Amino acid sequence: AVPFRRTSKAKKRKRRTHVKLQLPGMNECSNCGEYRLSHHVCPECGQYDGKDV
Amino acid sequence: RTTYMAKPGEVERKWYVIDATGVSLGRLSSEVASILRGKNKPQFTPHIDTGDFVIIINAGKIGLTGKKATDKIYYRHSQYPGGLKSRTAGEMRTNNPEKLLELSIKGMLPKNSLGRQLFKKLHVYGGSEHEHAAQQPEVYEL
Amino acid sequence: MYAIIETGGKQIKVEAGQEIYVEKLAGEVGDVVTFDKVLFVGGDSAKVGVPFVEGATVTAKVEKQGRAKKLTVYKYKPKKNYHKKQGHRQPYTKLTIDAIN
Amino acid sequence: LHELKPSEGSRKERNRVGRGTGSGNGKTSGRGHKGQKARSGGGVRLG
Amino acid sequence: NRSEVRGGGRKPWRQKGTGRARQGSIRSPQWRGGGVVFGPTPRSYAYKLPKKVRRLAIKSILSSKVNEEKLVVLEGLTFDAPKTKEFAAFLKNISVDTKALIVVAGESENVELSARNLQGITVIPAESISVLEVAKHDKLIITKAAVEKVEEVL
Amino acid sequence: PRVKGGTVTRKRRKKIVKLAKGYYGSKHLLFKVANQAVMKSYQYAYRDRRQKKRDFRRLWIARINAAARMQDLSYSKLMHGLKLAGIDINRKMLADLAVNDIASFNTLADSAKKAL
Amino acid sequence: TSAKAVAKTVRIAPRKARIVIDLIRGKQVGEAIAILKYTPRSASPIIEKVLKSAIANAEHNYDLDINNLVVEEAFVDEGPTLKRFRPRAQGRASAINKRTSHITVVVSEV
RNA sequence: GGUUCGUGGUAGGAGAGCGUUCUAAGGGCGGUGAAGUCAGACCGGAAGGACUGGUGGAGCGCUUAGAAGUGAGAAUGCCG
RNA sequence: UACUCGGGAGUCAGACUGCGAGUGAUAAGAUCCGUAGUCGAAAGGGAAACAGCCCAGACCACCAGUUAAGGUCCCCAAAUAU
RNA sequence: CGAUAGUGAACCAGUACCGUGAGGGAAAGGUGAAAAGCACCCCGGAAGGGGAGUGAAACAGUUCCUGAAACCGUGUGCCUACAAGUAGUUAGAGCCCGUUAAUGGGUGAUAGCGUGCCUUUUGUAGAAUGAACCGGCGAGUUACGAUUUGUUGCAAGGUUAAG
Ligand SMILES: [K+]
Ligand SMILES: [K+]
Ligand SMILES: [Mg+2]
Ligand SMILES: [Mg+2]
Ligand SMILES: [Mg+2]
Ligand SMILES: [Mg+2]
Ligand SMILES: [Mg+2]
Ligand SMILES: [Mg+2]
Ligand SMILES: [Mg+2]
Ligand SMILES: [Mg+2]
Ligand SMILES: [Mg+2]
Ligand SMILES: [Mg+2]
Ligand SMILES: [Mg+2]
Ligand SMILES: [Mg+2]
Ligand SMILES: [Mg+2]
Ligand SMILES: [Mg+2]
Ligand SMILES: [Mg+2]
Ligand SMILES: [Mg+2]
Ligand SMILES: [Mg+2]
Ligand SMILES: [Mg+2]
Ligand SMILES: [Mg+2]
Ligand SMILES: [Mg+2]
Ligand SMILES: [Mg+2]
Ligand SMILES: [Mg+2]
Ligand SMILES: [Mg+2]
Ligand SMILES: [Mg+2]
Ligand SMILES: [Mg+2]
Ligand SMILES: [Mg+2]
Ligand SMILES: [Mg+2]
Ligand SMILES: [Mg+2]
Ligand SMILES: [Zn+2]
Repeated sequence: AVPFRRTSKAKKRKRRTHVKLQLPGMNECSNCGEYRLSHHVCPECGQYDGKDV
Repeated sequence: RTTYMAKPGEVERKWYVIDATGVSLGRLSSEVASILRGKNKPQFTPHIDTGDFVIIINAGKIGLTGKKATDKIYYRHSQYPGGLKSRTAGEMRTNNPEKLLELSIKGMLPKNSLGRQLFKKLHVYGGSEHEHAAQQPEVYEL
Repeated sequence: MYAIIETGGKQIKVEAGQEIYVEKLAGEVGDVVTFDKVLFVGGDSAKVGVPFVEGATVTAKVEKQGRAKKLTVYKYKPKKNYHKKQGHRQPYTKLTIDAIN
Repeated sequence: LHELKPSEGSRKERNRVGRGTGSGNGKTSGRGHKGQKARSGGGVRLG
Repeated sequence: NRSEVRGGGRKPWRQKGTGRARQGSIRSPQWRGGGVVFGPTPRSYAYKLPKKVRRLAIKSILSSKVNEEKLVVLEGLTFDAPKTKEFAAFLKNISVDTKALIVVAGESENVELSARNLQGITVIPAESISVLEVAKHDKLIITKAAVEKVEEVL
Repeated sequence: PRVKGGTVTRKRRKKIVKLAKGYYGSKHLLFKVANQAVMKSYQYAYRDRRQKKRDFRRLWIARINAAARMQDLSYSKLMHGLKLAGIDINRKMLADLAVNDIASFNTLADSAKKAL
Repeated sequence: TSAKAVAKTVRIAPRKARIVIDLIRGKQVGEAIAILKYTPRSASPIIEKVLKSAIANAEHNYDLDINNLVVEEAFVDEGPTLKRFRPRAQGRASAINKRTSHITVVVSEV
């Protein structure tokens, strides 16, 4: 319930291989050639599926 | 100063065939281990595999003096409680002699990364026939 | 052609033009050294010593007297507070072999 | 005064105890281990 | 020391049950703003060897100056008024040009003043002649009366 | 006068730490570990300068024997025959010949085989 | 040729920033700006302003094409800690480390 | 400078030294770059000492003596 | 080498092994004496590993040699020895 | 003594802070010769930056001379996903560099050997103790007296204390 030993730099880093976060699943609006999230409304043009909002 | 150390690929490495008929397990294995470690060659270098590749046939006719066919017992353990499984040397000679000579020679090779790599150079057959004719191997006599 | 010659309480294999290091020899730079304790000769021949070849010698030229790289010796006995430290540079003589006679 | 060289054996470097094991006067500093004599003020009367 | 440093008294924590090392004062030596353990205390270092040894020392350092040819003995030494120009000029009219100690007993009314601005130069009234004050200098400039007085003393 | 413990402490400890070069993690950085790694390496090197000579003699012997079995002698009978013949060439040279001048190795083995 | 920007003493903790930076490093600035816009983390506006500043001063000082710029190297150095306490049970307190960052972005054409 | 015998070592005895701060004297380097610090594959039988280069940007070594707040890896040490 | 005089200490928890005796149960890695040895304060080779057993005493270096205990089919150096 | 030193206090310190109270009791120094303390431009809401400029210098920019180590990271030359190993050492390939040039440097597949330091113990890798790490500070000293050794001076004499 208490550490018997201090985690070394290497073992710390070997845990931290997976804490990362991923590039977001985005792409360019067909209307504005400007990056946006798939299946989401573009915040720049305010448009979705060829239809303003 | 200056004494020869081999290099991997520096040495020719041959393919040998042995008829294991009638020879005692241990004596045959002792000759094979030295072949694989490369002590028949003066190019020997302890940290490099200079040794040869080896084939053994008629392993089901390997000799076992005494009552070893019934009383020499090989053991395995599964790392589970009561996971101990025993099998006799004679039974192994009958059914799975390849594993028998593998077990004998493994304990006679060194217990390292190298020795594990050397075990791979062994090809055992209880019969008179092998797959490795493409390598066109030579007979070795003990 | 090559030879085997005893030097410094030990034996070395030796050819002409070879640059050799051995224990300290009384001899200045440029001077010449005659090794008369030749044990073996090879090359287009073989004459075996019993122990030394009669009348065969080797000639060599002193190129440098030196002291080798600084070795540090250090001994310690744990929990007894014995430490001991020492330097060493083993003096050597550098030779160039001229010929084998 | 830049050449002063007093008599030999008139002067002698103070022993300094407890500044290493190579001095031979180190850890315990000539007192040994664990008694009344290894202590500060340790010892007894003269008689 | 730990008795003179301001504070202490409180034991900062219980002898037992804190997990901290046992302590008795915030001013103990191992502590940051704490006492010094032995350190310096005011002392006189002054010791004096026997009188005979000291007399011998003076006789010896003087004879060393003699053997080294660094005495300069002169009939007299006077100045009409204090004038470091004139004193310095004397110090070339005798090729002194180093650190020097003048010794005087005569009239010598203005010589101390005419020397005291010069750094390598010292002057004394012939009773004060010390081993140290001599050895501290290179050359020794002793007047006739001063040497006579040093003689009758020694 | 007072003596601040300046500059000598860290000079010494840097020297130790730089001798701790190449080691895992805190051994090449931190003095309390580096010092004892350095000492242990020194001790290992002391005794390896003795174990090394043994190891090379062991290898020399092995190669000689591997080379003499080809000529149908053992190392043992080879050494015996060579002492009888009286030549005091050493294991190092015998290995060098066995691995590079096998003809001359075999010449000496023949001389031994005669003296037997 | 290169142009950089630095946001010194920003209150974001360095780990929380680096976890985001590791995406940005080695990419074209339009891409990276979009990564930061659409990556929902406390650090992304910070890193976005630093990146945009690097682009701006590339343009305005060093006379460079924005449309060939990459992220040459980005990183997060540690800065001063502000030291704090939450009050904890049974009379005692436990430290808190309000950490800070020096976020640095460097920008160059190919 | 030679011959002979030796040269494991705890407590501990004996000796010779390295190094730090200061002083005195002598003699010196140092804005054409001091101490300090960083890096190095140099030196000495050891403690340790030089050299080169970078950073720094004003003081510091050497020699012989002397005096000491004299050398830390541990004290559930003290402060940061 | 011994002794004498003087300066300076540290030590007064000892351990196993072999031999001789006790207590013990002709038990104990027990305990207590005597004797000799090793450890302590001793690295090294061998007993798988191993303070205390067997051999044997490290100033330093050397990619030289002969030997001890113990060993020579393989792990593992050397006899698949007579 | 030279900012963990030296007064507790080199700075608005017996202050802040603690305590009902008596009472305890800190931490904290350095721009530059001179503010000449960054006009103006750009990102930005600001902070903070990048230029420009001042200055010998801003990797001297309002904890601002120097700026060690722990610590955190960026990048990269060599190795690493059939392997356990007080983490090194010795042998050693291959790869990569080129030095206070000397039988050089860095890495290290693989092979051999190898149970930290200290303390206390008959005996400790020790499943006994202590230390998270790094840095600083931190333990035989001074006065007076006894005794002995060495040195110096005088010598059946030697030496003065206070003054
Ligand atoms: K210190
Ligand atoms: K410098
Ligand atoms: Mg002394
Ligand atoms: Mg002593
Ligand atoms: Mg001692
Ligand atoms: Mg100690
Ligand atoms: Mg003790
Ligand atoms: Mg005791
Ligand atoms: Mg005692
Ligand atoms: Mg008090
Ligand atoms: Mg040997
Ligand atoms: Mg409460
Ligand atoms: Mg000794
Ligand atoms: Mg001290
Ligand atoms: Mg007992
Ligand atoms: Mg007994
Ligand atoms: Mg003891
Ligand atoms: Mg032993
Ligand atoms: Mg062993
Ligand atoms: Mg022990
Ligand atoms: Mg000895
Ligand atoms: Mg032999
Ligand atoms: Mg063998
Ligand atoms: Mg300071
Ligand atoms: Mg203070
Ligand atoms: Mg600063
Ligand atoms: Mg692999
Ligand atoms: Mg454990
Ligand atoms: Mg602990
Ligand atoms: Mg510490
Ligand atoms: Zn869009």
